[PDB]
Amino acid sequence: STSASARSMCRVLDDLLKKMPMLHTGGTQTLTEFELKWQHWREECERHLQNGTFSSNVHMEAVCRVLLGDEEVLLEKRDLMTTWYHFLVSRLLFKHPTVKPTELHFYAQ
Amino acid sequence: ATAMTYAQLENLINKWSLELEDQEKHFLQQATQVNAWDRTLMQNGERIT
Amino acid sequence: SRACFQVGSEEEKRQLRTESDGLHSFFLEIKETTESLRGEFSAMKIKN
Amino acid sequence: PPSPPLLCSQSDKSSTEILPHVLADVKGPFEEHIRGILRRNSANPLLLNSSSKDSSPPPEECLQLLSRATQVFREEYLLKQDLANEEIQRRVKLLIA
Amino acid sequence: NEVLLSPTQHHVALVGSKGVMVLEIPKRWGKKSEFEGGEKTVNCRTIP
Amino acid sequence: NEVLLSPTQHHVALVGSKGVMVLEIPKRWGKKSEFEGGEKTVNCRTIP
Repeated sequence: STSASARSMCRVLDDLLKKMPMLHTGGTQTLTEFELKWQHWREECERHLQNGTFSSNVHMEAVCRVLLGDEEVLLEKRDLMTTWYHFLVSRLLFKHPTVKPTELHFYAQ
Repeated sequence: ATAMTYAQLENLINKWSLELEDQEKHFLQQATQVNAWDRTLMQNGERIT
Repeated sequence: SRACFQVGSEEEKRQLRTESDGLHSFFLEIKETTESLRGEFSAMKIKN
Repeated sequence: PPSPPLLCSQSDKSSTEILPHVLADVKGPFEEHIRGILRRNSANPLLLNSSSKDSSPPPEECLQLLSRATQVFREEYLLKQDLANEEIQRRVKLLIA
Repeated sequence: NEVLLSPTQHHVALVGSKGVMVLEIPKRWGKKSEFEGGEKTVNCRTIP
Repeated sequence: NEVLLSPTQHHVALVGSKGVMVLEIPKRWGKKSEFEGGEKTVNCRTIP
């Protein structure tokens, strides 16, 4: 409402958030189906980023790049990223649908 | 003239298949980029008109 | 290798889109200003 | 497999971006034309060394296998890649203009 | 294969054994028989 | 003849023509990702 050419971008973001699975896909259903839905959402995000509609708006472009897995903005603004605990939990929320204990310790170190 | 066997033939066939698959993937990516650029150019032309 | 991966860069497309949006906004505000001006001209003619 | 109006969420689009569409409403890249060009009934098997041969490979048999493989490749992939390159080059000068 | 013109004189359709390509061509009137009396920046893109 | 694994992932059955051989798989624990606290040689129970 404040801008004049961001309604389509907001609708695309809302559609992506709707396509993003929640708890009703895994946990009490199927871990394989949850991982498949997560991979589908990730590849849809990569396709939407590589199509070219994210060229303008450096804010939404950086948001979509962080949502993929690149943490360049996080490494640049680590002063606002609190601490490495929150950095690790953000990495887990980003590129870790299923966590393994040994893999968890490896990513922690 | 050299060591005549099936290993070199199999390696050559595998590398040729891999090169062909990579070329097909590159052609598909180039076609997708060309179609996206065509869509953007059509939208820009409509806006300019 | 002769077939290019893409024609131009994203910076050119962003510049074209920004110029188009600016031209659209300018033309809209100019149309509104001209409508207000023609209303004022009609009022001035009525007063005359 | 062959790609009619199917659910594709990898390279095909539905409107302005990549979307898992079930009906062909907006053409994605050139997947339909690529499939129509690749419409064949053969295959390109990749050979692997894992059998117990009896003796040395015959040179005549090796040359025959190599010629057959090269002919199959040139007949099933070369012309298709050339057509794809031509279709890609079709929208370059027009794009610049 | 062949070409066709819309009855409203605005669209040109190239028909071939694969589909149609429609192109928007405005009317030609005024000046040197140009579009809308002298215009070369109209939409000239084909649609499948 | 052939080997198979239980869907719960704890039993492995060697199936042939003169009976089945069911072997137990110990659960992993400790620091190392191996079984029985990172033990190399582990004696796994078997039943016919």
